[PDB]
Amino acid sequence: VSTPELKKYMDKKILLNINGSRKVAGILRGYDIFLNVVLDDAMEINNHQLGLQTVIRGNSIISLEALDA
Amino acid sequence: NGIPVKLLNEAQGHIVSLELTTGATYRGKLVESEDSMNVQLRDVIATEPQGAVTHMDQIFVRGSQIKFIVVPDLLKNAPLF
Amino acid sequence: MKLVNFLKKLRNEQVTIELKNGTTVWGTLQSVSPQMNAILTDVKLTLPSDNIASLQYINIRGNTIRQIILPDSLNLDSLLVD
Amino acid sequence: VIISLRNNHKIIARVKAFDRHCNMVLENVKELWTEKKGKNVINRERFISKLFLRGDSVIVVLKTP
Amino acid sequence: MKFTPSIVIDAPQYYVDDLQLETESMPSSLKHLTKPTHILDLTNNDLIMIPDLSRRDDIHTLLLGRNNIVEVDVQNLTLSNNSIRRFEDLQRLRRALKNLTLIGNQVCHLANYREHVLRLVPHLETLDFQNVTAE
Amino acid sequence: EEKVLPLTQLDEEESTDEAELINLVKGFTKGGFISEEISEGSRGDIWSSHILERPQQKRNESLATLLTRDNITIKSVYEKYLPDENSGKYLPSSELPELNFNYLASLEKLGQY
Amino acid sequence: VAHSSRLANLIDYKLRVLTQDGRVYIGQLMAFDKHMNLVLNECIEERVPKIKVEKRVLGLTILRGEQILSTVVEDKPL
Amino acid sequence: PVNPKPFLKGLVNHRVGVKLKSTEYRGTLVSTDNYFNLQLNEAEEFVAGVSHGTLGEIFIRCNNVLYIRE
Amino acid sequence: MVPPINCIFNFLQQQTPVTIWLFEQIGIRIKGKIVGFDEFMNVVIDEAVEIPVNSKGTPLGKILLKGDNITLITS
Amino acid sequence: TLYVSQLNEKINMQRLRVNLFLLFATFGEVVSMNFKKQRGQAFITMRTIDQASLAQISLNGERFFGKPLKVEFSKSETKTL
RNA sequence: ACAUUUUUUGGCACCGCGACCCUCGCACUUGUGGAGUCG
Repeated sequence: VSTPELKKYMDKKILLNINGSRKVAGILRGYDIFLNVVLDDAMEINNHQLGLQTVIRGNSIISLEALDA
Repeated sequence: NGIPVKLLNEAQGHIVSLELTTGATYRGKLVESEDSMNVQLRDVIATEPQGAVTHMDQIFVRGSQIKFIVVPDLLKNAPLF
Repeated sequence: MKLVNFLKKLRNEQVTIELKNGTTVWGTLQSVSPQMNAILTDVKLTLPSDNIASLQYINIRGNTIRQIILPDSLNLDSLLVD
Repeated sequence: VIISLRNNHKIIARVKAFDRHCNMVLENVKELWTEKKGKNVINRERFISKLFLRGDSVIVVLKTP
Repeated sequence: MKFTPSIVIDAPQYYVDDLQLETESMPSSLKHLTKPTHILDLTNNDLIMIPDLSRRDDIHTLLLGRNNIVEVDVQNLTLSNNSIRRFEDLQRLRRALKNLTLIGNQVCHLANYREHVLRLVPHLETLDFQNVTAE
Repeated sequence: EEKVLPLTQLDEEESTDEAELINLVKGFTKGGFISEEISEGSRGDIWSSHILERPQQKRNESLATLLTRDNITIKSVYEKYLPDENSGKYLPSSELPELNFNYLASLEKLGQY
Repeated sequence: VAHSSRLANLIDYKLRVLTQDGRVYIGQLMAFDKHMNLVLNECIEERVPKIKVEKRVLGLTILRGEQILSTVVEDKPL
Repeated sequence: PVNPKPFLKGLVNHRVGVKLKSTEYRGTLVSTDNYFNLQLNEAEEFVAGVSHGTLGEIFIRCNNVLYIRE
Repeated sequence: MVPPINCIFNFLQQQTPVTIWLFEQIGIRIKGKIVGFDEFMNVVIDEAVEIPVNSKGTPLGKILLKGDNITLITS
Repeated sequence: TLYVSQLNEKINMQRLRVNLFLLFATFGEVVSMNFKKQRGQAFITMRTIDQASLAQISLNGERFFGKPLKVEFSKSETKTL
């Protein structure tokens, strides 16, 4: 029901720890009540970027640990 | 509404511990919690399932992937229940 | 329509229950929730090639219970009536 | 009718009940699996008189005429 | 003051500094605890023999201070200030046990008491609050 | 009896010894009834023997055990009381199933319908 | 243990608790949920590595019901 | 313009194949619903691209599905 | 803020190279062009291509990949 | 509460506390950190005051894990008390 | 009172143990000396 308060993390680069012991990086552009994430693109953790912007599904997110403070 | 949720909310401010499905325990000041246990935490250490530990700043965790949360024992006293 | 109702109607039955992790559970169903959370009494947990562990009271969760093995004698049509 | 299941159980049985979740009350029940710790090859099956079933288990039901 | 079911049911129950029950001449009727305790405190009682227990799978700590234990019929066993007098009376502990305390028992002053315990109860790692060492 | 209950939670000959030792008396008869019900062979008759070590209902259990031994059970029924309806039930079991067993009960009953 | 109807009626009893990962949480149920989440008063996680019981005292714990398998009664109140 | 549900509707009485959470399938689609549970005829079980058996008339549960294809 | 639904819509409008990751499945990915949109994450994606991940290329037709097993999008 | 110092700081914290509990249970129903500041020390809290006094007199200089422990009454009252 | 992402329609299944040495300190605890060897 309530919105995930990620307005602190808006327009900052975040380590999206994602399903299956994987990772994603990138600057936060948006989100919704299901915790889907819209982010301006970055690499999959040696390293290799795919995409210009990226959208991560809600279910898939383990964590979204902030790279910037 | 859920009393565990309420408890979690109350624990805001306090240093909660927090393990996930992965089995990666965290400890930190609980910044914010929601009805779905969508926890944020500050000044947080992060243990790997195998053993090794890593310091980190402001972790967010989605309650779906959370397993169990340890709250400080002062909250036992009052006045939610 | 609802199997939940049927489950509810099944009371005081000494039954085996099978879980998603394969644990065989011999006990008397004292009650079941609307969401299939089984509440047993006189319970007996055995695995599917190792020794047994008995317990007085077990509240098993609805998501875990794969198959509840029903009793020997049971009138099903009657049960299925609203 | 036969049912395929998440845990490798071919449930050959007579259907009694049916709902939104695809939970089923079953009579004349005959499951088929294989208790086997590798390398080994065994094919096992047991009769059960009456049996309730949960729906998340069900992958694909089928009807052999 | 028999150790009875009624006695156990009104006994202080708490989480210690493990689940512990706060507790007599003879140890009996433990069935009523229902195997729900990690620790049982039997200090300051008049028990003569450490015996009479039902099957208790939980029970990991037994504090039996200041009783009259003279014979023995589990990870920690504290028997301080009791009546065990002969090295051979400690033999039944070989069948259990990592923390053992037998201080203030006459048996303590017997020649070779420490080495005897170490060889006959090798599973003990700490004896009388001192590390069992290799030497 | 609570120790017998905890021991029951813990729960064959030695176990039978522990149970018989565990068996106020009405609860023990209820336990023997629990044994007669749970066993529903010869071991149940042994439970009846332990029950003897512990009456018309016991005779009914003896009927469930079903021939001279049954006559011995009838002798136990005679031991149970000098005489009122339960004795008539004993004569009834005697008549329903040894013609002398029925004729004797008919004689004691004799002691227009 | 007593012969209860529901979980709610047996509040504050010392509880064994199993979870999908195989750990065993033991402690007094302070509060229940619509989704079977449990508050435990004095919680001890007991785990078994692939041998013998490893033990950890936690404290006051909110425990999510998703991960909960089944609950058993360890002892009476107090 | 083409959403999924309408596509699904269109594809009734036509060949389809389904992967699972894994084994491939192959059969003619009978009907579908909002939850994306399936009912097929002439079902063939492609065990990683190997038609192990031909079952015929089947009903696939939605949550085990991975994707639909012609 | 840019919502996910909005992003999806934009992608659809565009018709661009989309590379989807599978939930709880590392080794495989999908690569195609978004055609459909749903209330949930489910979409239809014509001219799709299955990819084995670098720890080549494989043939694949038109597909709807179900919303529950999606992970990543990019377009 | 009694304050103990001169303790062998090589014992792991949970083992130290459990032996401390065991040893001191003989006098009545019964805090230790390994920080630089607090290592080799412990505060043992008893329900009864007579128990604390008896413990102090009887275990003064008791060899524990190799060293003679030094016991004293704590400076302040324990939060729990 | 009801199944399509956060709970119950599941992604299931096939620091410690030997050695050495540092610290004598009045607390409320993720954890706690350091060098070196073993796992």
